[PDB]
Amino acid sequence: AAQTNAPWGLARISSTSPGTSTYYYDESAGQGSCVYVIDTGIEASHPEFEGRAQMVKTYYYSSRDGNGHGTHCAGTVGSRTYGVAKKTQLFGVKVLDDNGSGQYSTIIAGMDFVASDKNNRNCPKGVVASLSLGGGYSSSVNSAAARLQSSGVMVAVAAGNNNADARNYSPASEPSVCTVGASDRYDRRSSFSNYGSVLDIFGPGTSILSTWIGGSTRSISGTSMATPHVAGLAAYLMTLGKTTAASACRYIADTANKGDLSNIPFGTVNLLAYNNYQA
Ligand SMILES: [Ca+2]
Repeated sequence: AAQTNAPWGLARISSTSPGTSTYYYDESAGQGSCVYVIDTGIEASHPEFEGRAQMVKTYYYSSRDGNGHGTHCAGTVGSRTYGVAKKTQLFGVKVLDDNGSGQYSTIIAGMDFVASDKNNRNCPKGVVASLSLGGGYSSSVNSAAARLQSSGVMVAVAAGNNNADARNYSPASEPSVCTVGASDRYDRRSSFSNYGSVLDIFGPGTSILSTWIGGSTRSISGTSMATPHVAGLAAYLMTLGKTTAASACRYIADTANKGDLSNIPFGTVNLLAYNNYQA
């Protein structure tokens, strides 16, 4: 399949080189997989999700997204226009309030919820979670991310936007989940992106157009935008039978565009997520 005039990030993820604007992907499109977005929730009624999004959990007075952030991420994973996996099922877990904040304890409870809740969902092709959130190092938070992963969910988490070493951040510093840095459309590291030996991969994170609340769209930036590219790419590859939750991050790093990014600090990976689709 070919989506012309795609958002740049989508075109990039299916290209060996920057500067193109068509997104190419197998038409299976992540059908039969599931992605959890653990964030400020999802405006499920957005036309762009076409019935494939649902809220399954909130820790606050409402499950609606009063912020927009989680809706944006969700649209990058799986909306028809702005998403990588255009046919995946989307599950929203609201651990952050409408100011985009959440206590560590709620975030942890949210991760354990998904690790049980995937047993209540239909996802023959596999299960992914996109965690675009971040805070100072906590072994409790890391540990929660490690359980989510070990239960059989491909876990992808934002490196963080501090332009610093991600070792000091959770769940970014957890070794067993996929930590995701942000790149821009000229193949440079995003200026806010964290870096470090703990990163596994880079996705598109600067000027990323996707869904927003009130049924609209906007462009915004962050490792939180890059993360759903990788989360959607895993779901897509899993429905293709190419990989599993347990080895997805590894597979994505093996098949990445290598050595193509600029401003990558010595000792951080120079890997850019890539779907290897032969159209
Ligand atoms: Ca990691």
